[PDB]
Amino acid sequence: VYAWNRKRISNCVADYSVLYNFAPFFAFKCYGVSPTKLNDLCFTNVYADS
Amino acid sequence: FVIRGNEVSQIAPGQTGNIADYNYKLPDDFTGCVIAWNSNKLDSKVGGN
Amino acid sequence: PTYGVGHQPYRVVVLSFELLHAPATVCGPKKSTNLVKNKCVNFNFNGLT
Ligand SMILES: *[C@@H]1O[C@H](CO)[C@@H](O)[C@H](O)[C@H]1NC(C)=O
Repeated sequence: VYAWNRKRISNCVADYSVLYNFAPFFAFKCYGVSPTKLNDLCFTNVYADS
Repeated sequence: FVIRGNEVSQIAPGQTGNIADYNYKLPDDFTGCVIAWNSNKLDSKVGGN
Repeated sequence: PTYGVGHQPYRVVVLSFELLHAPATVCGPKKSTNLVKNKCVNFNFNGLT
């Protein structure tokens, strides 16, 4: 957590409904947007911190 | 019914997905209750259920 | 059973309720008192207070 891994995601087509097949998590917490509508709107860059 | 644990949030008014669009859809003016509980020991088989 | 939680099976019961438009058939435990007319009283009629 002191050296959290940041990865830039750009120039691709995202399908967030595939994400539920990757990890066993209950909910998909979101501030600003909704997990239902994330396939509709689209963004410039997506930054994944781990 | 029986649903996977990451899809219980789809059982709500105003939600769409796989199950909320193809299997079980709730109305937006819903007046009711949704009860969910883990049943891994009753619905889990080591060879796959 | 070796799957992580969130992929484990869950059991869901959805209780859909029908509001009071017909005469009521499902009413829980509450004893009904005698009817009092021509007096300013508090009244409860099938959940309507
Ligand atoms: C993760 O990668 C390994 C090796 O490529 C594979 O066996 C495993 O199924 C993958 N798991 C997921 C959830 O993609």
